[PDB]
Amino acid sequence: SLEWDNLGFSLLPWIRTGLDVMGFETMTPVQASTIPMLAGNKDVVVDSVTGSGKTAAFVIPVLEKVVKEEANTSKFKKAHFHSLIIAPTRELSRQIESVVLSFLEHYPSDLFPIKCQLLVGTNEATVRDDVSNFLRNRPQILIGTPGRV
RNA sequence: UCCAAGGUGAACAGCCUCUAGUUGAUAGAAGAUAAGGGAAGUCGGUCCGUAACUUCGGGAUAAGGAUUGGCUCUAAGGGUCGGGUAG
Repeated sequence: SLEWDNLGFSLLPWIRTGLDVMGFETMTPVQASTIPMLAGNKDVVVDSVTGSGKTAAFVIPVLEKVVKEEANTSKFKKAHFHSLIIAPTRELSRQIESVVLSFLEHYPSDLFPIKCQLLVGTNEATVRDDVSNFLRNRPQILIGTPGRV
């Protein structure tokens, strides 16, 4: 069908709003076959061509799992995180973080926020600055390259 | 019943010596080989000449007499400072 409305688990309204504002006009086969299972107690091994909605295909289930496991609540502890994302290069991880930020643009207010932090090797921030703002801001998503993470 | 040196042997062994003990035992004099035959007998016969190898650590980074510079991505690689022309 490739329609967002007739998916198995009825995606969250703000994720749907973000998708509609971004568009895509539909859901790709990768996003149609991965999102229902990656949020449904199944590990996922996905091979797909470049630029086929893969990034959103693994970003939407991440946010769904974050909301599902009550990660965006006062009960969540300090110095803890929920989800990790790893990429082999710094630019790819920064691009993934930009996609996540674009999705979280339409996150509603009046609720405990969901944030992300990028951990890449940079000359503008030591690892101790990363630890300091991780403690202060308390994100639930970490995105970075293997060395700095 | 206790203690127990060294060197050769380079096969327990045997041989020689260091420390330590002996000179004790009546005294003096004056098995091996074989020519020829070969059981005819009797009851009974380790060291000289080659070649490859070969021990311990530390080392990382393709080498180690030469002109050393040596892959892609990926935490850190001592600290600090410093940017023009005009009003």
